[PDB]
Amino acid sequence: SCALPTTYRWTSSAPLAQPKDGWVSLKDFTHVPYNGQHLVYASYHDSTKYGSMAFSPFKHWADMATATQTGMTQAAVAPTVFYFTPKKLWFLVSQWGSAPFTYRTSTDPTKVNGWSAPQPLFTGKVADSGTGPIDQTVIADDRKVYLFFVADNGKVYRTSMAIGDFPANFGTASEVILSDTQAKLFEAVQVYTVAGQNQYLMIVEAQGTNGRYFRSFTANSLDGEWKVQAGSESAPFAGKANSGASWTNDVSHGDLIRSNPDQTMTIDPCRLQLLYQGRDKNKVPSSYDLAPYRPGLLTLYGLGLE
Ligand SMILES: OC[C@@H]1O[C@H](O)[C@H](O)[C@H]1O
Ligand SMILES: [Ca+2]
Repeated sequence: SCALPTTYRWTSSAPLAQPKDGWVSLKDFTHVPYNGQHLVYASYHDSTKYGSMAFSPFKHWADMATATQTGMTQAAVAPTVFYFTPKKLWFLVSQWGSAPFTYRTSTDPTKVNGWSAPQPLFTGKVADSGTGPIDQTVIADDRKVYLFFVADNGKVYRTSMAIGDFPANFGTASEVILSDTQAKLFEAVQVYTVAGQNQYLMIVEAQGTNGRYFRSFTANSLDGEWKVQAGSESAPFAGKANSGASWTNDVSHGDLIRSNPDQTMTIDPCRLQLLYQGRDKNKVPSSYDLAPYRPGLLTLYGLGLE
């Protein structure tokens, strides 16, 4: 195995795709390996609203730029895709619409518009938030399925249910598991099982002075306490300080590359890669919702002598 490093260093791709005509951005990526291919769902923004989409399955990252971009006719903003092995079904979890978070199911997750009708997955609210719950992820161990989310408010939230109950509405309850400034625990929480390392990894997007960046935390169990791993802007999990990305100062909402598509959200720490959203650092400010986000890929450096 390969331990997660003390100090992260990455190289970056160029932007991996441009939005198709009529869209301004591609955002909030979720990726699974599927039949030897990359399967990516994402949010998009057009001139006026958010929606969701998938890319046609593609073998190589080089392929992403020409993959077909298909909008979902019932939006599934900020999606999470995985296979739930105890039901033999694929899940797509997302925000807004009929409930704060919803789930939908499929036997073939590549059917962009083939998912079941959305059902409530979470019906809670939280305090001191202008957005409410956003940016969920879902992850399980052998005992429970957990929902983690954020709220643009400096807090990370968690709820859970017994594994044998999933899927169902988690309900209204949630607990604060991490609390800091709004900037430090802002958006885009993700949680993973670290293969061969007997631990769990969380990343959370923060607003830095130089751009968006990710902060990492580790825990010994999904119901355990999270402790910071790489939390400063100058020595982050991933950010301008260590991304190797020349084109973007932001390293923002996406997904680590998972080694298998199931509910454990497993990553291979020997092949650590981040599918992120970035934006041209030289494009003058405009509204956030019109920001020209694009996919990018970070790949961790190999070990070296220095
Ligand atoms: O893309 C819509 C929202 O903005 C941010 O990318 C956030 O993470 C997501 O909820
Ligand atoms: Ca997400």
